[PDB]
Amino acid sequence: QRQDILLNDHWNFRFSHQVQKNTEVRVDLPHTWNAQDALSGKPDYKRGIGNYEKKLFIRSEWQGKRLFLRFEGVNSVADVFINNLHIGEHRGGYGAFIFEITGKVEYGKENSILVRVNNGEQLDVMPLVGDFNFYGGIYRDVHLLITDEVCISPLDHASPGVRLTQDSVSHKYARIEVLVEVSNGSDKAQEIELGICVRDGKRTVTERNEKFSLSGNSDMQRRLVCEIKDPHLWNGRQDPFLYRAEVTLTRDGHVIDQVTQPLGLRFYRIDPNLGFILNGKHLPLRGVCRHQDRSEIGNALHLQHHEEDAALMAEMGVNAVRLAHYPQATCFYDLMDRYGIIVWTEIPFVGPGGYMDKGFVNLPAFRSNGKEQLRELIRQHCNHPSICVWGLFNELTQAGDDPTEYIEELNRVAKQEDMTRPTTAASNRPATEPMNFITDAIAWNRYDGWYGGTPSDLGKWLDDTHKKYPELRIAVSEYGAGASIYHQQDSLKKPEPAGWWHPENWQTYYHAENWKTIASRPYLWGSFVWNMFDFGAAHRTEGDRPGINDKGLVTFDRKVRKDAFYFYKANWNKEEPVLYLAGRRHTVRRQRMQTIVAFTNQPEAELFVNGRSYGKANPDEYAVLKWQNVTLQEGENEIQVVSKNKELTLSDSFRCRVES
Amino acid sequence: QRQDILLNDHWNFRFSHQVQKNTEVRVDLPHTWNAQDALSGKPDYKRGIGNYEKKLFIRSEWQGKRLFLRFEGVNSVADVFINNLHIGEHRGGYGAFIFEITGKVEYGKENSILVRVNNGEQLDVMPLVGDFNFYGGIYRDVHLLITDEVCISPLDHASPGVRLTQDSVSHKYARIEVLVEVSNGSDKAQEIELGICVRDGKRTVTERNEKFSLSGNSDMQRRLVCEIKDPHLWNGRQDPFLYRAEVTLTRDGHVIDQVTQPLGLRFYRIDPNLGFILNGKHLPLRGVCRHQDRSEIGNALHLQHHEEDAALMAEMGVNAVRLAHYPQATCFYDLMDRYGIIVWTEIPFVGPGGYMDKGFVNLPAFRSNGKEQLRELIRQHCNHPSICVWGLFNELTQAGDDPTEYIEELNRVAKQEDMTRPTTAASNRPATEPMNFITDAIAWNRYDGWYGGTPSDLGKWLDDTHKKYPELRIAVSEYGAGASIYHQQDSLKKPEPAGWWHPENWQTYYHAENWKTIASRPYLWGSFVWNMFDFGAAHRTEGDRPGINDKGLVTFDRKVRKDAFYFYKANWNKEEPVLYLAGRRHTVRRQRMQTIVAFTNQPEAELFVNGRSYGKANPDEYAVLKWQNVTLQEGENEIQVVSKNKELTLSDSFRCRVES
Ligand SMILES: [Cl-]
Ligand SMILES: [Cl-]
Repeated sequence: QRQDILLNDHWNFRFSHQVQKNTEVRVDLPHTWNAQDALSGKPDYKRGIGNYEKKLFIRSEWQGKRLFLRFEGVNSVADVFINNLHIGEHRGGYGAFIFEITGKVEYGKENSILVRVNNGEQLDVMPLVGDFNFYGGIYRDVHLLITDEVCISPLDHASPGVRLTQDSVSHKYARIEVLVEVSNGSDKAQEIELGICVRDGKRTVTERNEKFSLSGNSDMQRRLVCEIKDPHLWNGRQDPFLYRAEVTLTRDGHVIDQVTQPLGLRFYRIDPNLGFILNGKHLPLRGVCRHQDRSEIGNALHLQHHEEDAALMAEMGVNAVRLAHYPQATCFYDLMDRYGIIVWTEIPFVGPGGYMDKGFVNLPAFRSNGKEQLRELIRQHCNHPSICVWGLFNELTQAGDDPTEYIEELNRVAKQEDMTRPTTAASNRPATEPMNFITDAIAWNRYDGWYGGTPSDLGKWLDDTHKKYPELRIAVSEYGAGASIYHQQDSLKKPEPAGWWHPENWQTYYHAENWKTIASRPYLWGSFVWNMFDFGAAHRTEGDRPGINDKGLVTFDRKVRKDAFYFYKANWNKEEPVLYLAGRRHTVRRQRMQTIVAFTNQPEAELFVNGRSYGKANPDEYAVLKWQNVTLQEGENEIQVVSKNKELTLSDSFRCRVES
Repeated sequence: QRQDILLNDHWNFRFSHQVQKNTEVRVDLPHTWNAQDALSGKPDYKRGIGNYEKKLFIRSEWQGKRLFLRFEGVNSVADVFINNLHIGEHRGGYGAFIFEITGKVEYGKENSILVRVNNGEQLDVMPLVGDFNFYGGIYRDVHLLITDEVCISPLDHASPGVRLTQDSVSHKYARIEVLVEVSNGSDKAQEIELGICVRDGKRTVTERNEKFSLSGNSDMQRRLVCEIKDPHLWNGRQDPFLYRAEVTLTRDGHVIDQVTQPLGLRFYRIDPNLGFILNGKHLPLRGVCRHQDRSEIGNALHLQHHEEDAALMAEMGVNAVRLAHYPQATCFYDLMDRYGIIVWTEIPFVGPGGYMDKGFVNLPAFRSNGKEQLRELIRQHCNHPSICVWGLFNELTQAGDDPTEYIEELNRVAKQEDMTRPTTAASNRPATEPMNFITDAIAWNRYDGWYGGTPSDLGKWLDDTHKKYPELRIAVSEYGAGASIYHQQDSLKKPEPAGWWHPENWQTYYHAENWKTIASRPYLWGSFVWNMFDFGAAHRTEGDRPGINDKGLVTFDRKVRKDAFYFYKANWNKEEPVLYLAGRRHTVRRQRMQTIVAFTNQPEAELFVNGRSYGKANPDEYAVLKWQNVTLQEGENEIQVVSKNKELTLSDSFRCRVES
């Protein structure tokens, strides 16, 4: 009944700095204008105003309906015009936002949609700093909504208008409360029927409907309640079961409007000594971090790109994700729902880390806008079963303008919006700083063995902190190491992090030792690898090219899994057979005697070097096969590893050459 | 006992516009400095001088041996220095070159190689213009060669020092004339023995040997003639058999130097009416072109990039390739040797096409340099069996400085170097121009149905040219149409080539019509798709991003095969099963009525639309399955095709949305 029309095709664009006429060029949404300058490594890429114009014919039959323009993302600040009259402004690059254009168009005519987008710097719109790209543009989809004059309202913070809250969840019973925004845009009072039907496919599981009166040009909220006995729980990747919940408005029979949403029922708690308990059973959060960009296109992502990023994490055995450092797309939360991957999602309250300036500036506009951004985050995505914590900052400092007061304010805003999920944060503060003690959970970013030290520093630090504050729920927000797939060398030696040489073997070593450190500590409720993918950061000058943070387990184009990916796949994915030699891309070696390493989830593998066996071996606790003192021969070599397990015979091999 | 040592590791690099004392950064060859600016679509990318400096310890134990630095490719003009003294210059960006440093180095001590590289514009070093990128730098490997003082010389145009000329080849008998460059670098005359041993695996097919004395500080060119009764012919992709031919130098019973080269025996001819005939059988040349670049790295390619490029053509059923527009890597020629893919390779005498300026400036240095580039091509790559024609130019114009005489000179030079291979060229000249009649075979670049006109124009023009000049050997050297994989619509509609809109469905239509035209004309000895892959051309402003020529059948990162790829693969690859729905990336459609099209090499296949069967169908002569008047649903559809040929059931499917 209700209509949702994609508006991405054929816009006109120009930069306000192109001040002459006839300078517009065709673009097609999604779109950023920084996919070339920023990705090329230019730190001063284009940050300012871009102008999108669309011609949209408003049909006559649409008069008497209600028309909305929903934007799923526009970085950073957007001003919307209909036939060149301002209708609204939205400040924030990552929440969806909406405007009703029912009273603003000429029915039966072409009309003009004009979106003036600014991604230039501000001190009053988070994020203010960050180790990533602030791609400017309409980089997510744009939709025309047409509904009945009486509808389930899409206007409240661009939420769906249906909000599904879970309490009393057990293996035996669950209670769901359903908050519905209903809007009467007619001049007449209406007697409507409101109904909720929760379904398993096409089988009704529960159902309640309600008749009530609503005056003209008025909206009110309705909160229905229903129950499910012996509910089918959403249980992570073991069984990511999903009800669909349909809320309908009815009038004289026949549906007049409909909204459907996912319902995944789960209970869980974060235990200071046991970690994360999902539906009564402990669950390691084997996590990675993910940014929303890609090679060549920046953050103008299409559906298939989200799907592919999800598939690669699923393949590696990921069961948790931190979506850094901002609200991300509905269809990615969808995929995490459907795969059973637990989600940490946060507002863009990002501090400087090792860089300059601040993530917090004590401006009324900044503080206020931040609260609206956190309110957008929760109201737009709270229905997703995969979301399990709400994150409030990444790497703020207490020096200069101190955000501790404001963070406490944000924490309270989160609880007003959602009591059912803990808050968390990603800190790089000494443990004594108050801001580590506000959120329900806390976590630190740690690079022991990359930005200085050795991996053993990590377990000591975490052990000490867990001892001094026994009630903290500690996790590793970030840990990782740079790696170019074209940087190879025989020996493990710690590269300079800020230089043009990130040899792949050190990333491998780093994650091996670090996962060992994490896996020995059950008090950590999760760990999150920085990062799943290389991602654009235009100011970086390191690795094999500028403009890239190269700590991904997979390359920026999603083409090449680095060695470390297969290390995590050996450990985390016990379903697909894995047998993978490390260092296949080290193809020109200077030593004759080497240490060979493979990763497997098989019980046993045997190494062969020019057909000459070097023995069977079993992986250690963390899936690592290792043969020291393997003599290669001058010139060409072939290195093959083989494993048999009943009918399952696996093989991996590569070639290489030794010079001197 | 000969030594070959890669020098790609850790060079110091700085531009000469960086004037200050410590501005050097680390690079690792292969290297270009235009990986970021040119591929970003900046038309004025850095064209000028950069400087590479390498410190090399010259072993004490190397005195008494000879030492060579061989560069496989430095774009454009190189100046090599040892210990900051000048030792030579090379003008040309695409041919190997070598410099002996035996007498320039201080033995037992650390020595410094400096390479000053210039890709700034010149009017006297082809190529002067071109629809592609002039990536500066040492973008190919650098080798230090260490040989006995008496050696098989690597000095003559950086050749291998062994030329295998096939002077008479048949199914019964083959004569091969071997020319070996020998050099006595010592100051005493020397009695050496020369050996050539032609092997099939470990088996000696023929051997030939001779003794002589050579004087000190002296070179001479030895010729040995070999026969092979009933030779095993390199027969393209049906049987790309390769003999190994190893050349040894011997002194007092011991081998002191060796160079091994590939030998594939074949005979062929180009018939004006019959096309290309390989070892007696007519072979249609199913061909594509290929530039030597790739996303993110530019032309600084590694071996795996070459290998993947070649696997992609092989998968598609390519059997011929035009390497445009310049001499390419030995590594890649070796792949075509092994795959059986016939190779057209050309010097970079490239004209302006639809752009400005000139391929040819009548300067004496331009002319002599061109002759040296053509000698480098033939002498370096002559041994590769896959190479079958030599190209002399691409889209020169007779207006202004007329190159026609100079082309006659070039043709003469080619024949001085190789009487076993015909010469060809790629013209955009009306057939009446004399420059179409110099080379033995000719070919035109035609874009009928992209740069104006319809595809059927192509056959009309071909047939007419064929009829007027019945002794010309005509091929189609380019034909193509751009496509973005992100640009989709419902109707076939000719886009504007220079505009920001290249819908994928036109390229599909274009190649299906032009293959039909080409496939019907046996007088075309070959046809070459422009292009196998999207490639860098900074000046370009079309498709979905600037700086890209998007006529590739496969995208610039080699991740996504466009629809047309599968059209060729269904026609050309008959060994792997193909069942491929066209249009899968057109996910949002505006019209419920559709024509569903699929490519297959299977006998028949059944279309299902939302489980509803639209009956079985058969491919056409060009492997196209088509179902007319297919009726889709509003909202989500699913489209699936199935083929069974027991024992083989194949399936392909995709999801789109209809939204009027
Ligand atoms: Cl801060
Ligand atoms: Cl010219």
